[PDB]
Amino acid sequence: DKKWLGTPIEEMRRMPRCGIRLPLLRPSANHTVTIRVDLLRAGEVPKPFPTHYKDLWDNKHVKMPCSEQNLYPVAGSRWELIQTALLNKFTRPQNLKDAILKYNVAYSKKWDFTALIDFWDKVLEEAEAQHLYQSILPDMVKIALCLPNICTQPIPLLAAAMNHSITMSQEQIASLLANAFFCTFPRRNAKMKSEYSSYPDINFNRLFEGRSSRKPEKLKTLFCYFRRVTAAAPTGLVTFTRQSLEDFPEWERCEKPLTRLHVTYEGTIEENGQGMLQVDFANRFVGGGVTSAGLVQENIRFLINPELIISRLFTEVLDHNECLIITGTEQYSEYTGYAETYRWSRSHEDGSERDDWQRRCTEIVAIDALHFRRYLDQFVPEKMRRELNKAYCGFLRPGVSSENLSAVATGNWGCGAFGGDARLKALIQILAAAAAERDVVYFTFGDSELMRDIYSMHIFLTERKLTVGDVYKLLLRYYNEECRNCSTPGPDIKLYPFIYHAVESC
Repeated sequence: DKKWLGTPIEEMRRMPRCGIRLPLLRPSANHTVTIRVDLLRAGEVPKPFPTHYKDLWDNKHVKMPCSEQNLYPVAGSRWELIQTALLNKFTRPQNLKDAILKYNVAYSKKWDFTALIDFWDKVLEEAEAQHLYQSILPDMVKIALCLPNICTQPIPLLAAAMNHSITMSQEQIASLLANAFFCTFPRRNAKMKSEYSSYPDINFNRLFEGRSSRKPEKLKTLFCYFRRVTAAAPTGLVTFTRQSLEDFPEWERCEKPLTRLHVTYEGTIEENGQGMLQVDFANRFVGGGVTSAGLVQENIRFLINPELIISRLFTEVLDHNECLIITGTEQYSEYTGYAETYRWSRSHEDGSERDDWQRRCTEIVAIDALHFRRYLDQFVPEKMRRELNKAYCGFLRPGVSSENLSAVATGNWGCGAFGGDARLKALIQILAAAAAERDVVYFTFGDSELMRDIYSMHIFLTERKLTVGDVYKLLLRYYNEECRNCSTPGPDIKLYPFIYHAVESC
């Protein structure tokens, strides 16, 4: 054999059709909106609000490159220097390197551009290089330099413990990402910062370093985006929401029953999870190595939907009780392979419907698992509860009734780069989803035996009417009986065999 098991996928809930009616979009104390809501119309470019640039340069907002406070000790205006640097014609990759370093002189002997030079000179055909330097690069300069007329409203930092949303236009995101490419964001570079030390990288300089054979594929993927958004302005909106919860379940006491499961070894979250809450297997610094050498699940998703990358501008490192929810990002590329075999394949025409706020009906949640370096570490109760609460915060929507919640589209979260056990993490996600009253659609990414094993456990537990609490207590017993007093790397028997025996024996 079977390709999928459990509840047919046609029976699972999907957006927009399962959705609450959206309230009117408006700015408020916990929702920043950077466009004119009164003028938002389908197929029209949104108008920035306010009409003229307003600057804040403080510890609660993004420091914009176009700020009059963005100065260089010669005090000269760094925005003026940026403009003079980028409005030269490029015909050779050294021209672009020298331009970026004019306003980054402190890094002129630290940043490496080898991958940019190789991409331009040694990967691209002559016609492709000419298209890059005659069309794509100068169009990117012009949208970057229009920043003060496009991003007129200060952008607040989504700082630790904030429950806050920012809704901005795709056009505004494109201007900001072109600045990131040209490495213009101030105060976001020094390795010995206090300021932004708790925020991810945003400037793209690590994309230009070294000789990995995957750098040209990352660059192709990004230039597909940049070519598209500079050739024709995108018309929709994107919302970024930080969610930080205070109250978590007492898991042992939870009387909720398990919800429905569809599990399959074919397909992916991004192709087969249309209208479902899509999980991003995050680093606590959202996007992880997307701007450097990373190229597994999250990093690939951030390349093919590049509007995700701008979350790194304003999103502080996630604490154990937090997630980031992004609604409306558009898919611009397709890919083949994975990690060391990843290739850009072609431009993607996103056919997702838009909602009443002109957002693509695509909802992604970044939740970072723990990175385990010893197998048995993950069965410690404190660490199981940490994973349960993280997944719960990712899945829960306070205020929303369960019949208006789509299924979760997820898979082997924390079980590749982060070293977790997929049979344990799958059960953890099933318990968290049950506590949030959502069904689960689980992609095992080619592993047919894991598909069979998750299905078998789920239907065993469901047919015996075990609650979330009953299951969580079984996990505590596995730790006590097989892990705590263990003094070899691996326990004597595996989680699922333990569970079947414990239940069938009683």
